[PDB]
Amino acid sequence: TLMFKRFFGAVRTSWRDPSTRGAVLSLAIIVTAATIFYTLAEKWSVIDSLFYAVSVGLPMGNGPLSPTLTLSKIFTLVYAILVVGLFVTVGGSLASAIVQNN
Amino acid sequence: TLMFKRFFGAVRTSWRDPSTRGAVLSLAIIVTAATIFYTLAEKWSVIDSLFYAVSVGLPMGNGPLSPTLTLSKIFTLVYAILVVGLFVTVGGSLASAIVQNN
Amino acid sequence: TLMFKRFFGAVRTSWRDPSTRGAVLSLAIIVTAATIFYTLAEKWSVIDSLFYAVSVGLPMGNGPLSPTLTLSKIFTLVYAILVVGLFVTVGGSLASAIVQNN
Amino acid sequence: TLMFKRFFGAVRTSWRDPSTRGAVLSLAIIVTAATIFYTLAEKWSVIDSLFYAVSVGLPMGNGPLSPTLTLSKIFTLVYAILVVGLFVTVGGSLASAIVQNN
Ligand SMILES: CCCCCCCCCCO[C@@H]1O[C@H](CO)[C@@H](O[C@H]2O[C@H](CO)[C@@H](O)[C@H](O)[C@H]2O)[C@H](O)[C@H]1O
Ligand SMILES: CCCCCCCCCCO[C@@H]1O[C@H](CO)[C@@H](O[C@H]2O[C@H](CO)[C@@H](O)[C@H](O)[C@H]2O)[C@H](O)[C@H]1O
Ligand SMILES: [Ca+2]
Ligand SMILES: [Ca+2]
Ligand SMILES: [Ca+2]
Repeated sequence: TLMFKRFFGAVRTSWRDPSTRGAVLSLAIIVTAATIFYTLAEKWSVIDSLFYAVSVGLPMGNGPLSPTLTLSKIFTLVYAILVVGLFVTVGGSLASAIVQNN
Repeated sequence: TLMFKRFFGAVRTSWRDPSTRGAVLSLAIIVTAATIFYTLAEKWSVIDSLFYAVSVGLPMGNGPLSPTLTLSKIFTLVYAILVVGLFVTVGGSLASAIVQNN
Repeated sequence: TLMFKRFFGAVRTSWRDPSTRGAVLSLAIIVTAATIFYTLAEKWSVIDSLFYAVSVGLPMGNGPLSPTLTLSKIFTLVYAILVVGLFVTVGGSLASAIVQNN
Repeated sequence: TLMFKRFFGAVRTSWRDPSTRGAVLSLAIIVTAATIFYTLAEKWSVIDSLFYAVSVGLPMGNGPLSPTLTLSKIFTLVYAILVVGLFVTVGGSLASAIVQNN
């Protein structure tokens, strides 16, 4: 029941481009590296890993999932300061492009 | 006694419009779209279903509530990337409107 | 051992004022209301209430506490949208006032 | 495998300085002061104390951890109003800093 959101959302406002939305490329790489780490450090599934990844850089909220090891705990810190920005402007560009599509 | 807040709040300062507080229009569809999905897919009650919809762009904090299913995990990201922006400019506009209200 | 922060922070950086940090006054008033509601509605203690209040507009996070009543649930939803933007500007002005203190 | 984030990130793009990233200095001192507080009050392991301390500036989300003493509740509000904006301006400068590195 989400075909509306996926297609008329975070694939629709992507095909709307300047140059400082090369930040969505940066986010992809910090998000993917994070997902690769949480799967392997923390033993979680990919979807749970991509959930937690995104959860540390948006107001979303981690569910049960949170790190348990020092290595993942620190990584979350290092990652957390780097992604917080790439999310903030991707959310802003993406938000305007909703109101520009109305 | 929530009256003071609902009435001197999300209704009072909601009626200050430029052209760019049609973000509130964009938001209400997106919060609602999310709430239908959460009620139907996640099985939850309207209030709690809305409570999670509003939680993924705001520093409120989602309840015991977190998505348990994959679609509701996937969807929460796609929705969350888009709304986080829509929540912010609205939130600033309303706050802006409280200060020049006294 | 908070006597450091409270004097060298919360009562330090406020003693610096423009026009727009009348925003502190509105946030002050919003939070006190919110706390009274939670103490009265949600039965929680004055700090537990005051903690949740501040929880909902900044990223910090509420540990155990989440509203259990439909009435307090909506109160947080309405109160959430108002307070968040006031949190931004008071939190931003107050942080710049650290930087102009070093 | 955190090395790629640690070195190709939170030190690699940490060392792009204007005048206005003296906040990173200010961050170090206030994040440190909190961690020392959390280690001492909350009994917690320094890492977990540094996990909570950062959790409250960023969209991270504190693990199972939260202030359970009143003073640590009283401290966290005072410190969250101060440190949030510092995590914001550095969050963007480091964000801008990944994009400028393409
Ligand atoms: C006189 C005014 C003329 C300019 C009109 C306005 C166009 C501005 C271009 C901005 O950048 C564009 O956006 C995409 C990304 O930035 C590129 O897409 C694509 O670019 C390549 C084109 O093949 C593909 O390989 C890539 O996958 C994909 O990013 C595209 O090419 C590139 O130009
Ligand atoms: C009337 C005469 C006035 C004198 C002129 C004053 C302004 C000169 C600006 C020179 O630029 C500098 O370049 C460094 C490159 O980033 C900066 O970081 C430097 O400063 C750090 C602080 O010491 C060093 O530790 C680091 O090595 C180093 O990166 C430094 O802050 C910055 O000022
Ligand atoms: Ca959380
Ligand atoms: Ca939230
Ligand atoms: Ca957080």
